[PDB]
Amino acid sequence: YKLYIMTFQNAHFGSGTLDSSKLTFSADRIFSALVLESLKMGKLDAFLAEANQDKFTLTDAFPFQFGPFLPKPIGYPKHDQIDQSVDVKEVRRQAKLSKKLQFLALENVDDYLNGELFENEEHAVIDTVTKNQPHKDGNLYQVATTRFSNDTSLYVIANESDLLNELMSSLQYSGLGGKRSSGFGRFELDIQNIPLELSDRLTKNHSDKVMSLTTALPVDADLEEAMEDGHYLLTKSSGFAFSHATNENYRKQDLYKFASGSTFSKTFEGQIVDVRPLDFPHAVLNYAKPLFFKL
Amino acid sequence: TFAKIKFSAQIRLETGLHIGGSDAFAAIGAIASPVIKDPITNIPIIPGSSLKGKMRTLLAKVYNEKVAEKPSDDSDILSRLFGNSKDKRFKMGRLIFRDAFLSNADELDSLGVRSYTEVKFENTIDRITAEANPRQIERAIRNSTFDFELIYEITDENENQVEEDFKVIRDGLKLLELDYLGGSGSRGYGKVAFEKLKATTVFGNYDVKTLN
Amino acid sequence: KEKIDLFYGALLHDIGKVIQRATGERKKHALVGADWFDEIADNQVISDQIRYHMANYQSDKLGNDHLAYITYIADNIASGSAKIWDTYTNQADIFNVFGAQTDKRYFKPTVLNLKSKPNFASATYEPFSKGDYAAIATRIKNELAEFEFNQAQIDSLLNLFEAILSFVPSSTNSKEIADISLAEHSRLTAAFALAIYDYLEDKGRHNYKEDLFTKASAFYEEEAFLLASFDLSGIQDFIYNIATSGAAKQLKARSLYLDFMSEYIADSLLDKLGLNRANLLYVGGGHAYFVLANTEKTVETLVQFEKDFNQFLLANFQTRLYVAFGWGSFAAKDIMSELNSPESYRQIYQKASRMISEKKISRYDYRTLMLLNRGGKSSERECEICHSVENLVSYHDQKVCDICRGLYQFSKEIAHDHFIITENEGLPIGPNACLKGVAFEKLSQESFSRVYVKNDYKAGTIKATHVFVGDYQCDEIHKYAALSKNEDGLGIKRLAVVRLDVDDLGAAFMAGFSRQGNGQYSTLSRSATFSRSMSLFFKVYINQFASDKKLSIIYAGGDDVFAIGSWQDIIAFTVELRQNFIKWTNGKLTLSAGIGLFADKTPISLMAHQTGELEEAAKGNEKDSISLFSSDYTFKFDRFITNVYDDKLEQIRYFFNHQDERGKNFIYKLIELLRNYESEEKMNVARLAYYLTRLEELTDKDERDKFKQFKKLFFKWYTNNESDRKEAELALLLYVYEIRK
Ligand SMILES: Nc1ncnc2c1ncn2[C@@H]1O[C@H](COP(=O)(O)OP(=O)(O)OP(=O)(O)O)[C@@H](O)[C@H]1O
Repeated sequence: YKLYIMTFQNAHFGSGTLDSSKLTFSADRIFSALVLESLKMGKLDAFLAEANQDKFTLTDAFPFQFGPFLPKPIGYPKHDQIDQSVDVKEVRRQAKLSKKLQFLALENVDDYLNGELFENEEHAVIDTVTKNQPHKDGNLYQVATTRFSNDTSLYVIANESDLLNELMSSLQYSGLGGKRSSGFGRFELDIQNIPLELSDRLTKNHSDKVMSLTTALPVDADLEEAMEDGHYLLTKSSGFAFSHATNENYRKQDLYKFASGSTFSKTFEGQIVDVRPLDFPHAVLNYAKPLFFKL
Repeated sequence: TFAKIKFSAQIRLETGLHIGGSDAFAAIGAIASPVIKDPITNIPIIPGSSLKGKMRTLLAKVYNEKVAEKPSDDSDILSRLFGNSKDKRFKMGRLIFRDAFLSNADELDSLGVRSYTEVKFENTIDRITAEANPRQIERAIRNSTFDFELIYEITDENENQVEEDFKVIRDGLKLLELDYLGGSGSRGYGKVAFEKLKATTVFGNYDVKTLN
Repeated sequence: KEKIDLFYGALLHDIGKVIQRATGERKKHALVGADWFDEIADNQVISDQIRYHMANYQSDKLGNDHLAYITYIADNIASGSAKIWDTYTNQADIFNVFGAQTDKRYFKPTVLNLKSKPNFASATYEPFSKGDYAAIATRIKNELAEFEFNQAQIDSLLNLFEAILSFVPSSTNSKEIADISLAEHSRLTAAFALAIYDYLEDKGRHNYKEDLFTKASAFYEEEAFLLASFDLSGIQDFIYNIATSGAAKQLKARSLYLDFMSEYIADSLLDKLGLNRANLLYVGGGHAYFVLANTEKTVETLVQFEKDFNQFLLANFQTRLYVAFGWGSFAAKDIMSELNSPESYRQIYQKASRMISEKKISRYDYRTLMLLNRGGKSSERECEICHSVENLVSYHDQKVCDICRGLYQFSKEIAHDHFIITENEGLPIGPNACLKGVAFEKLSQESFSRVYVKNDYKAGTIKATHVFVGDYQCDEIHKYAALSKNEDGLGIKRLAVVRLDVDDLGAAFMAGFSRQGNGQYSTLSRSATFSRSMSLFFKVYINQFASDKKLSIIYAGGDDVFAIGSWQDIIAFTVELRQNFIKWTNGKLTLSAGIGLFADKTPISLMAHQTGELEEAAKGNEKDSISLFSSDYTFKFDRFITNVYDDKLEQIRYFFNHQDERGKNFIYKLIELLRNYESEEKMNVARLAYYLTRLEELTDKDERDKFKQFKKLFFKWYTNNESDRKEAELALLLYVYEIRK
């Protein structure tokens, strides 16, 4: 499998509320875009039977600035791995920056566990604008933008085949998150040849102090042993559904999954949960497959 | 069946206009009407939301079938080009804009200019006294190009009014050239001109029909 | 019976020291308060504990197991005389033994009142402390008479003991033991007196050591104490979250919903275990510490309480509200006797802090997590307030749910001074308890009661444990931009948002008292009075300085606050409040903030979120910095008043004011000329010398001293240093907004 490289600028990626926005984005945001364009193109009965093929998976948002970036491990270092806090004045001034850290570089994935505390590089500044609506007198909303600079890209790793190359190629001329009606979500698809020789520790078999990402959800069956002696971080993601027959826009059920970079100790399974409020002619399904890293 | 029709053109400003934004933002003083720009570089960029609310307003008065009382409800023959929250036959439209940036900086610096925007002095008469409220505004420069992107796509299922939709987009872009664009254009500040109006297909499914 | 009277013995064990200062009696501090309390009251059990304590022995009127022997072990934990003749010092300074050694400071035993002026410590007061003070014992007289000592009247004594005795020293001995106040010495030792009685009772042991515990060296080495602490998360995210612009009225009521939640933790947990309010050590904002005992029955109490306190917080809320406990056993020898290294004192807090960072990232578990991922709701109309669909009702125009339902009614209820804790009527804050106000008419009162500003001239039949929270408000929230205009016409429809947050508080807190190898500087009472003295200024003293100004404090605490209102005085009041904290600490603890201006009628979800990034961006230099509008004016915080506000702001209010109106547009070319600075430096200097000389001949030449003082200062403030040009640029920008509209 290969990987896709794309960048964003002057876009919008909300989180929780329409007026609020963040830098990265969840993993289920990409999967919800390929299904919408499959019915419009003419292959709805072909993309549904491809995502549930086990070997086909997706990733979350990862920055790309002169090298790939990886999230920090949750829980590391522990109380014994970290150095002894002899002087509390010199430890509290550097331990707070590790909690607010976003992502780590590709050359610091092996030295962070031995003792390395530094400030993360600033990706982009948060910019916001304002609009209104004349001929109404009674509407004033606030929206934000994600204007990236200093060469900031958000690559994605998927399973390259003879059908995926024709699906995500037309996505750059559309939108992905934020105000799509204005033109927030366009990117530039860039393909290469030989992937990175360093980030090749992705497997789904053994479980020897691994770490699952992509903000996946564990299976409903095995959970007592997988969650035991582990860590996670609950998030928040909800919203209305996409349909054309219903005239009420029902609110979908929330799916408080985990976060990226959560360490565990047992191989998960990764199933497909069905979320249906009342009734819909289509089918709302969740993806987010876990990906383990050897660390 | 499914393709992306891109109308690559160059918006040449024949007259300096003005676009308002947030108070005390993208500048240093909340006076002389601060023009919104780019948060990274000092390039007066134009937002894509101004072209969505202006092109649809001027379109609902030449090709409509219902009294335009509120957006997403005025008629139906033109609501499929932007969006509609009440109708359920279609979710959004078939036109996507983009924040055009000033790409005329490759040759503007050779002439030797100071700033990209200037301050204009205006006032008004209260019809009973002399000069009333000596205000001031901020305008941009003319003879500047912009990279405008007009993406058009078909929904395959409703592939029957393709030729009917081409005469509407061409008429909407031509009518915009004969009217102001932005803000405070009643005195003669807007009036743009879509220079080099050409179309291309970057996909491989639908051939090029017309050019202008 | 045997336990209710024990709580009063640890509070009045040194009450005779105050009477000894006024009335000339040379005998013993343990004998003055014994005979004085027996005259007003009439009890025999408490008369034996106050009588003998130190240098008295007295093996009479006792059997084998009497509640009078555990009062000596708990008294030595808070610490580190016979006839009196002189006084060394009168309440030593706490900040003086913290950090470096500067000028000597001396407090004054005044009256803790909101309307009274604070007693700043300085070298003006007499350090000899003459034995008099006819006002320290006059107040305590009628309030002590007629008072039943039972279970229902056990918490009302603590609300008065610290009302005027907060500036009274306890056991003035040399310099190491002198800064411990009497209000904090008797309050901290009350919790240790109950932990000893509960440790021997659960393990099956009586007071076999008659007449002075001879096993004092063996008892201090055995771990028989427990340090519990919680960390309430979801304060800056649940409160600062809104989707509509018309919901700005319930902003004050929303911040008070989580303020009383932390106070309920220190009430139901202390009463279910079998204790009182002796464990209250700085409660407010989800950060508090509780001392217990290393037993076996008290351990199962906190485990069962945390499983039921988060049960009812799952159906009404989602997952942003969670309380993570943190226990940590320790020994009594870590704060006394040997062990002079700071590692022995910091080891107690590390045993209860490593699990906090682990439990927060491991909240819910099996089965319980499946409650949120059930799937049964089929609603389509949300509330657009708290992003939750539960019990929808129409009151204004949209559909109000259940969480934000009581916030609108509570907004017009904060003005009530007294509160009544009900069961199923009001804002739900606990399992089966609510909270609501009352117009001074108690018609129910089932649980307890919590009030405020209860200090002086308020000690009748109220019966309510007062807290520390603001209450001074103005009128609404979405209208300060319109009332920011006087009569001549100045200012526009804007507002400023500042978030004051003191620094040097989370770090150097446990080992910040080391300065001499003799004293250990590890007494728990030394750290208790350090956080209590600063907690009085960031909450109570804020309402006192709020006079003659229109403001509205939001979320009062000793960490981070939230101010909003007209920007015509917040800018001048933010730097003025810091000047009062430097004199209080003798210039030892820095302070930071973040003044942020936005537009009118803006959503709080992004307005209050962008004003907090200025404090994080100002940490690039060191620890003392602040930002103004954007992220470019990052000075040194204190440098803003010593240069910009000093001469660059005072010597300009009457120089260019005479050239206003007719020449107001002449200042616009000055703030714009300093914009293009990274281009060419040689051209930026020659161009400035042209537009500046034109302001001397065009103006009135009758007064030579009108522009001469402004021309010389403007040339030196611009051509002197690269970083100095930012001071003159910000000073000229603030003068434009002063006179406008
Ligand atoms: N009066 C107090 N008593 C006990 N603990 C307190 C008190 N005030 C604050 N704290 C603790 O301090 C913590 C907050 O630390 P804070 O964020 O202020 O550190 P900081 O000033 O940012 O550190 P640095 O200056 O190194 O950046 C809280 O978790 C709280 O538990």
